[PDB]
Amino acid sequence: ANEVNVYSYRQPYLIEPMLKNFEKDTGIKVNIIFADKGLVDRVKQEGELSPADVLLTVDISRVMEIVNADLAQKIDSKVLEKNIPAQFRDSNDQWFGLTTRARVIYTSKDRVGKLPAGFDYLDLAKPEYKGKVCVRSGKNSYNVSLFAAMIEHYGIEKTKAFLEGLKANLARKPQGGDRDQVKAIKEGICDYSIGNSYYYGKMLDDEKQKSWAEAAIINFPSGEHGTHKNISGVVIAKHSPNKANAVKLIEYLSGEKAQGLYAELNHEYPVKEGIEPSAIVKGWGTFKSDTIKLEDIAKNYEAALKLVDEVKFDDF
Ligand SMILES: [Fe+3]
Repeated sequence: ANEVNVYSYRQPYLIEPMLKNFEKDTGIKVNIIFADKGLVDRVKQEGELSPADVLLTVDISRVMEIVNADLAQKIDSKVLEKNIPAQFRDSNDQWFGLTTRARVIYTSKDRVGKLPAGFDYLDLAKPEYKGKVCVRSGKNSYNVSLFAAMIEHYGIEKTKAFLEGLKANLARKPQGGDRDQVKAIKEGICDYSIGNSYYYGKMLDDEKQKSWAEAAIINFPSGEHGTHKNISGVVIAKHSPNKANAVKLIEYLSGEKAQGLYAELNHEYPVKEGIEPSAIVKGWGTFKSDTIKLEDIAKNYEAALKLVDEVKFDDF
């Protein structure tokens, strides 16, 4: 066959455009399965008979789970070397970042306005925000990786206290995704949410959700450690049965065209130097990105997940 088998943690609407362009431009057929969980364990249990070629991630911690479990292989590509800056790929060539995203704080336009300079994630645990914060499941990987970064910066005790305070301030039982929290802001249920940056652009582009975005302000935390960054990523599976095609896919996704699609269609930040963000994303302005090393986020993921369970974050 002339195919590549993709296991995707990315949502269809945020990856199918790139994959369809890849199919058209290369002639390689994409077979894709989607999930929110269980794909790493699936590759592991499938073992040497796994058909997986490419694992698409939305989180550095998932990437490292795959790589640490010896489920990846090293890819030595001059195309990836050129297209992906070194800070967004494994020094040992087993994973590759394709975009970055910020986990931001959305606020009610009407009831909060823009956050002041210096506002940090930690501030969301302060008693003045009781009943005013919406967050999706604390066990969602975007949240766990944020909390993992917080462990690196503040330690486990202060991060646990933060999670207790954040939980205490929730306006409702964690439910829905990042966009749904912004709907809740629009409807007046909460005044603050945590969510990824690109969703704001997706909502603005959606006729049914632009009113949600219009009721909210995107804020990039500007405390000591700035705004949390994470990546969409990719690994080629250890036993990739269509490895040449897999390499062609990840090389394609790293290229000028696909990076432009990530920027323009997804409102993510491309990794490739020289590729501009969308007009919407540019309009948000710049911000201070956390300088934490991507691997040091992942290092703390399991501890962060344990904290989320300990504080029973999702139990209202
Ligand atoms: Fe996402």
